[PDB]
Amino acid sequence: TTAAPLLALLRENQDSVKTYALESINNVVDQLWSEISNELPDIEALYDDDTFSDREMAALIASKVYYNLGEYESAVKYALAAKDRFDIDEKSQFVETIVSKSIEMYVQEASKQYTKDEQFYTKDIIDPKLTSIFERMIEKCLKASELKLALGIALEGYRLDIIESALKSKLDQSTSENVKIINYLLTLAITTVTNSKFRSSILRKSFDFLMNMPNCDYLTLNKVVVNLNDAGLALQLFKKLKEENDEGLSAQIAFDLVSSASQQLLEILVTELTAQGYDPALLNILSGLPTCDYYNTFLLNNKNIDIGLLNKSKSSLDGKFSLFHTAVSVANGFMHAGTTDNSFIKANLPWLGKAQNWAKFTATASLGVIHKGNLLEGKKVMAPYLPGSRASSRFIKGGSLYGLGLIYAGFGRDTTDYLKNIIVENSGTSGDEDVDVLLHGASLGIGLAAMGSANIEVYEALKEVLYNDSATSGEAAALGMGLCMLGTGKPEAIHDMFTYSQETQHGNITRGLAVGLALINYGRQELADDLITKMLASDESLLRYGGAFTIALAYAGTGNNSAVKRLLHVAVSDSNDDVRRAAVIALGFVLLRDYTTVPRIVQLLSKSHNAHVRCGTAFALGIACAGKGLQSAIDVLDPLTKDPVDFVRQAAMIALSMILIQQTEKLNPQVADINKNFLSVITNKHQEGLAKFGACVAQGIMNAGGRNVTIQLENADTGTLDTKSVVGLVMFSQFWYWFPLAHFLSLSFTPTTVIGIRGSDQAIPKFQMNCYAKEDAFSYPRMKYSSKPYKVDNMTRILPQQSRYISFIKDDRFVPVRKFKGNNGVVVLRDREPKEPVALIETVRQMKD
Amino acid sequence: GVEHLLRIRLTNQLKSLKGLQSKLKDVVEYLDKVIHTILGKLQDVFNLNNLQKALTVKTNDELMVIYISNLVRSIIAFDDLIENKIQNKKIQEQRVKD
Amino acid sequence: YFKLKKLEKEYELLTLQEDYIKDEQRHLKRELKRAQEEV
Amino acid sequence: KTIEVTAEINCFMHLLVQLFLWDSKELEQLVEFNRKVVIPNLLCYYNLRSLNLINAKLWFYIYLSHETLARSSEEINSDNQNIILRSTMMKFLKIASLKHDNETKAMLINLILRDFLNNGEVDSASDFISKLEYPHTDVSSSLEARYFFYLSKINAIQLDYSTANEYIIAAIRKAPHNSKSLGFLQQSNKLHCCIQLLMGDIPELSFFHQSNMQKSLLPYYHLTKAVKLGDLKKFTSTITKYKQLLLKDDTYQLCVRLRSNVIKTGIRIISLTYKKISLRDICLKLNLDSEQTVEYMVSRAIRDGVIEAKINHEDGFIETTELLNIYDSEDPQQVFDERIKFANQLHDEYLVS
Amino acid sequence: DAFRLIDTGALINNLLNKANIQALIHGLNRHYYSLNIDYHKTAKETKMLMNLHYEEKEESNLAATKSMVKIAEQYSKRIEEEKELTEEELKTRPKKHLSETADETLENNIVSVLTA
Amino acid sequence: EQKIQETELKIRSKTENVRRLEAQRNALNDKVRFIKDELRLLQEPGSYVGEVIKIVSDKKVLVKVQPEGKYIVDVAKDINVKDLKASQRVCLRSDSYMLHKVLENKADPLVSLMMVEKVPDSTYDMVGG
Repeated sequence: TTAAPLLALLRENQDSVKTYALESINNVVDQLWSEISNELPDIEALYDDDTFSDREMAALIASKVYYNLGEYESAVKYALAAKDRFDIDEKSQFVETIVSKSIEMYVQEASKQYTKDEQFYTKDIIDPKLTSIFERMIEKCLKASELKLALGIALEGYRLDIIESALKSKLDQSTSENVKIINYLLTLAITTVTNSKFRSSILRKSFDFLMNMPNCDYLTLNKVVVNLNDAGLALQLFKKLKEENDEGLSAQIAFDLVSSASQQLLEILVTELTAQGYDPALLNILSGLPTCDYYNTFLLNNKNIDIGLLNKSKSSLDGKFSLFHTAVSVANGFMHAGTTDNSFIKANLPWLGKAQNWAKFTATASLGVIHKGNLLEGKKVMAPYLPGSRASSRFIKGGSLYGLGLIYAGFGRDTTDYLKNIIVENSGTSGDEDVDVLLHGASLGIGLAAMGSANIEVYEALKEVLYNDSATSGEAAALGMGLCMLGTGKPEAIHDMFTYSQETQHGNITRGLAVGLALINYGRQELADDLITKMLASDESLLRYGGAFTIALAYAGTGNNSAVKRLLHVAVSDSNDDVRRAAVIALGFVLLRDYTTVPRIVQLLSKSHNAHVRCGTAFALGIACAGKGLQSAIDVLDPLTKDPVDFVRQAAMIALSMILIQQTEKLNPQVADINKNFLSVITNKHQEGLAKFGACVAQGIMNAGGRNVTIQLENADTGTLDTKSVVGLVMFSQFWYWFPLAHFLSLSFTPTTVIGIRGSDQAIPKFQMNCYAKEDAFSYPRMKYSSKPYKVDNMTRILPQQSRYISFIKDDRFVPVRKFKGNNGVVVLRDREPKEPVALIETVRQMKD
Repeated sequence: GVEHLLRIRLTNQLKSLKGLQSKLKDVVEYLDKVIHTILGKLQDVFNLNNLQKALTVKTNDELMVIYISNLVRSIIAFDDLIENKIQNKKIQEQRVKD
Repeated sequence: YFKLKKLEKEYELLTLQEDYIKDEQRHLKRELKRAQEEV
Repeated sequence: KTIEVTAEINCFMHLLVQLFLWDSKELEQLVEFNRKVVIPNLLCYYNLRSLNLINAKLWFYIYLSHETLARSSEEINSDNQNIILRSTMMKFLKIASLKHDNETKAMLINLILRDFLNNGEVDSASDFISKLEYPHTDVSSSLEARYFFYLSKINAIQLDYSTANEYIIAAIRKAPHNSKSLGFLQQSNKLHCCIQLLMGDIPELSFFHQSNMQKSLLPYYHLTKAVKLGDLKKFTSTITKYKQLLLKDDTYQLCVRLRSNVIKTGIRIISLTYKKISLRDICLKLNLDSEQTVEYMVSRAIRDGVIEAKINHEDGFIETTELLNIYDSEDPQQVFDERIKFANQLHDEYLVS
Repeated sequence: DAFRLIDTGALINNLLNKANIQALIHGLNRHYYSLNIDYHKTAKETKMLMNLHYEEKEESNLAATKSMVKIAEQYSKRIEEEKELTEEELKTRPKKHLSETADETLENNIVSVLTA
Repeated sequence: EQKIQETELKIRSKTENVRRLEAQRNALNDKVRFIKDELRLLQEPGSYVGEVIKIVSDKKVLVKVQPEGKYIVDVAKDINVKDLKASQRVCLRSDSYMLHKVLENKADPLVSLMMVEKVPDSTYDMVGG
């Protein structure tokens, strides 16, 4: 129609006319808004005037008019200003949209205002009118009593004080409800908020809020202490564990903390235990001995290892390149990992007599992979072969120390010192390549043992090997300073290292200091930004390669957009063949948590020009999709496996195997072909040395640890990060001048195990367990929805998929005290009748005491 | 061997600007210290993209012609485009029969 | 509200992937020209 | 339950289509029931998906019979019915999205725009023009043609001949679906014929012979001849006889607007010519047009841009240039700029398909 | 090429193992093997090649001017190229050429416009 | 509530952008790769043409090459001995001396003024009566 009548009266210019035209105007603004728009100047003028009487109604109309144009922020200013005639406990479709826009606006001011001062929130200092709406929106959702909607908003508008109050008031112990809400908010804050300063604040508070309830969920409480990685958080927790003291629970908690936590963290945790005088039990756990021994006991019984596969593999190839000899020494170690059996190597000795220097060192270092899992029988086995004792070459004696450093990583306290005495000794001797190979293992070992704490004593020792400038040994020392100082480096250490790359004129020392520089910034995030630039600002190829690993490591875990943009950007815009391959490798580490997304980012790149790029995407998937069995990862890796370019075949074969470890025929139809393929390649002569290296080691992955391990970059037992594993794979992924360095895969094996542990017998039941996943769609390889009733036993192969449907039997002779929890990792029992065994076994810590 | 080792208007204008600018600075200095033809062809000659103005008359006629040539090329790209649309159209059609 | 956060991560990753494809095609047009000169 | 609610919606739509002229007896008698099915927020209730199983063309047919003072029969004299309906369609637009759900969006703007053209103003029109512009890949061939048909009428009033000329030509393209071989085609055709006359002249009716009835064709021939001869007397008579058509279209203004073009065309036909031009010869030509205003009409001509010439009235002779020679007037440059747009715009859409 | 002879106690100590190269070294003691070709050069060289390869900048102005002079002929041949081009597409009903043929013509006009 | 719906649109939009770009990306990518293969081929000394004189049952063949003298060469494993025959013309690598394809058989009286004329155009009506 027309609004021209209504507007005519507005121009008459008195109080009555203003009010009548206003109350008319409110009703049909929306349809006739066009006509009214021209009088919007009078309306705004009436706004901040009061020569009339219509102000709050004028602001109201103006909001409606602005709205219909498509100026939402403009309307929002006036909707607020309408004041008493605008209410958010009254909704129309109109109301919904400008409240939505008012929050956005509030979000914008809050992002800026947090960065500026991190207690902006402790007062109003932002627009009062906005703040008012904001508190009231929070109240609305919460009166209706759905707490996920209210908490979502409070996050978004970057203020902490609302989060605290909101949750607090509705914690009414039900107990089921308090626990579940808090567990949701924890998961949320980690995965979706990389505003690192904000995220920590929410984590420390959500921890104290759960802790204060009389009922807690102790699994969730461990997550958050690992993440913030504080001894101080640990201490508060444990004194709370003193008040409700149970030996079963307190023991479980220590079996969790020892694996996940860092070396230094572990160290202050023994100190605080010693000084609190609470449990001498727990301090032994904190030394790591119990968990590793329990796995040994498991791997010895459930091993399925075959030397006939290694035999077949060796006879399938022909020697003519020392790369094959490495391949089978290494596939053997991996296969026979943890089972303490050297069996193959014991069987075949004439080929050993052939082997070059590096190949000898590797053969020796294979014992280390097998004998990991013993921190007291680890040292013992290697004693007849050390420097000063028997051997047959000094390369063999050098690999003895490399293999010791493999094992005793994660509790290198003794071994670092022990190795240091060998470093200082052999710095004089460099006259023979026999000593360079000895001092080369020596440097690897020490770097590996001293990881996660940072001892400057080791750094200063490995550095004088650089000044003496020995060609093999300088590569191990350089990489070794990076391993030792990981995530705990000096700023000074960065600067000294950085200058020395430039100084060094041996290719290997230059290569090792590049990679060396990437490691030392692990977990820094934005704090590494200064060094990223510096590595890329060096116009050396080695240093630009080295820069890419530095983002992957620093920004690891939960992904960060800025970090992916920079890496993809180098990958596209740099044409250097090392550089493009390293920046693709690097995406997989960032993206370990969000692994679904990696086949799409790398989709393109896998079918993109230049083989180094294609190589880099194989690795990306291999690291990122390891253990999950992502169907999308495998589909991308299939073409690449029979690619012309030999090292592309190789890396795809390594990659396939890491994802599909402990996944079988029937579960996946595709793996039979894959295993066939691995085998066929060794046997044909038409493949080249690099392709068969890929193939041999790939068999070795699938069949690793007697078929009972998976490869993961975290624990299942807390579901929180595991450092060692991440670090292992980045050294593993490179082999190009790094022909012996395969061995770093020992640190990435995690056993796939659900075993029960008696609380006071420390033994494993053998009993029948129930399961609903279909067994015989699980099989013994080589040599789908479920709810159907089924059975499994104890001390048999628990697969990833299986673990979810298993349940402890409750009613023989034990109580399982906190029960099973729908993920891998042990659960401590506390016994009804320890004094008769059900069908226990003796563990290996009771074979060597 | 050189090539194996190793494997616009504005840049030239900026150089031009810097020379003139330097030349002025020199001339000021030179008067001060002291208390033809090349400079004289470097001012009037260019006063009238500047030179290219006078030429523009002739350029324009040929400029239509070379524009028409680019237009035929655009049509040609459309023609090639239509085939791509059909290729997609065929695939869809076969997938529906099946 | 929680949901949106999940979805924003997928959107962002994708957005970068799209810009990166655009850039790659640029290096290829360049590569083509260079390769014709070499042949 | 879910399946049953979707079914419920299909049954109301279906019922609503049936009770019209299309598939049932006379639309007016039936109107009240058709209106009961719309009205008490069952249309609202439909929001399972977007409106595209009921269409603007349909909402148009029910509402026009309800109210237009010629089918209603001055049933009421208020646009009370349309005001609620326009508001409700406006209310839909807010919650409508544009990016992937503009099936409902274009249809609602079509219904609202239509009502302004039926009875409203050319002032408020501007906002509705800007809102309208949304992809033309989402709406049917039938629906695209109607959207263009209304847009083109609106553009004519503002005197944007050119824009309407493009939309109309695109509108009536092919016929994979009906209302581009029916009555709707004839309505489009009349409006196209008018827009070309407005630009200058229409001198082709080849297409129109076959897609319009004889009754239309005669008035098309009479107009084109009047305008081509330049003769005002024939043109005026053409309006006079086909008064019923000009009224029918609801746009007697066209007659007023076109008549000015005819007198302008007459002055043009005999160009500028020789370097001095005799008064008498031009006077003769202007005498035809209007014969007691020779000097005024020629003055009006120059200011207007019909002609450009230079006059002395102390000699009473006319001086001119005669230009038939087309030197550059930014004319290559213009070609290039246009082509870069033409290639990119075309190029992107073709590539998506 | 670069080749050197083999040495014992080095190229077996460094790079089943290598049976082949092991019987080769206990045997002949010396035999040809190929050494890799690489380059190394400083940044100083690299910068100040690419301002030679002044001649290039001043040469670039001169070239633009003389190109506009020759354009009379270069015009006429693209006119011909196009006539062939269109005829070709007819006969088929080639397409590839035409596209390459279209791209090239676009590049040349961009250049013709830049000149003037 | 409005905000969640808007995020869902922008995703749907983005994927179509990915689909379009991906399709073009492939076309260019192929072209570089095509050109590289072509370059490997454009480095060659050519293949010599020869005539198989006779095949030996021990996997030699006796060839008279037209480029050179007469040679004993090693039969290819890409072709079988029943493709080869006496007086076959073959293409054999100058690189590897492997008979890679077979052309056609040759002769010499057929170009010494003896000749074939298939289906003649003479009829009995031609010189009729």
